[PDB]
Amino acid sequence: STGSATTTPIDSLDDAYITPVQIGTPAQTLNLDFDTGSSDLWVFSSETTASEVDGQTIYTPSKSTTAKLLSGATWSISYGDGSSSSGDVYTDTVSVGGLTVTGQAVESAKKVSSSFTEDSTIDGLLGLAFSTLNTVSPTQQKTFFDNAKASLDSPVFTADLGYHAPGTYNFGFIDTTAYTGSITYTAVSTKQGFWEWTSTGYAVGSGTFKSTSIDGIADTGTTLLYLPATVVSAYWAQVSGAKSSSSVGGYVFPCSATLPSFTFGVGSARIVIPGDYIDFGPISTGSSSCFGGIQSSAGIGINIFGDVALKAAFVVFNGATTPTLGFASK
Ligand SMILES: NCc1ccc(C(F)(F)F)cc1
Ligand SMILES: NCc1ccc(C(F)(F)F)cc1
Repeated sequence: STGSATTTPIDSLDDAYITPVQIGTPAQTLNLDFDTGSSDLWVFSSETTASEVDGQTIYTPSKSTTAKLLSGATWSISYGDGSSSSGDVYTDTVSVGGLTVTGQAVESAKKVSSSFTEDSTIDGLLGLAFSTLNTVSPTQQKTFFDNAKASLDSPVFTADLGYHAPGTYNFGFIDTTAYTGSITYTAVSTKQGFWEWTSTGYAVGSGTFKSTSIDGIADTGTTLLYLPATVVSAYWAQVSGAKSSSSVGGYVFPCSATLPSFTFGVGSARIVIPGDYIDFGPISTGSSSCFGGIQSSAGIGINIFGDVALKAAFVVFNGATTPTLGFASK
């Protein structure tokens, strides 16, 4: 079987992408943030503290004839940005673009951090990293992808995120009309539970390509591109007036500047991020200082190929027994 669903940016800056997901019987449709950097499927629900819900669509397990409470199970997650949520666990039927999994663990939020409350357009997250990172206790639960794997035509899913435009998540098949040229596959390490791979280098604008190994993770759940300080300094040095601002929390640049492209290596192939993808607009309304889409990973501890990088490519997440990542231009 296969599944295909349209994913849509939540705002004008592509800060995140939401994808409709059907949960329960009869279907309750929630718009979830597909996150290859985490492994929990959690949703706003009728159990969430009322003061922490502000416009989100909630999952109501008592109205689903297929929902079953997972006795004694709890979950608690903390994301790298400081966000967090926690609650109890149900099992229920979950469908993505025609692809149905029965008995999927649906984690019901009882408490969410402020960053989720203020994001009225995200009803929850659908984790697509490896199941070893799932936070359900005392019995760890499997991801949607892991549960669907055996029934998929091919054990893959693909991410085709749009620039200021809708895109597609496909499960079980590779749309050969969605990309140009060939797909270049590269090795994945699962030792940390992430889709972790090694980029072969980078170039700034039309500059020389620098061959250097950059270990990082492919994370649809992170907005920006987080790279080592040496790389990020080399990029912003080519932008007149750009500087690192401690008060803002990263590199900013004059909004009137034109940004150079950024190239990263995948084996012998090259993925080019257009300069416009790196512009994330004024730091505050009316400001002439703009926030950069490439930032340092020094404070994070890991390099993150977030949406800024992934939306420049067609990305294959190959969940075979030896997993690999595929990148193609589009
Ligand atoms: N998108 C989920 C996520 C959040 C944080 C991290 C970090 F920062 F710990 F690497 C990775 C993945
Ligand atoms: N990396 C996972 C993640 C995704 C979205 C959010 C936000 F923006 F909704 F708070 C936080 C953390």
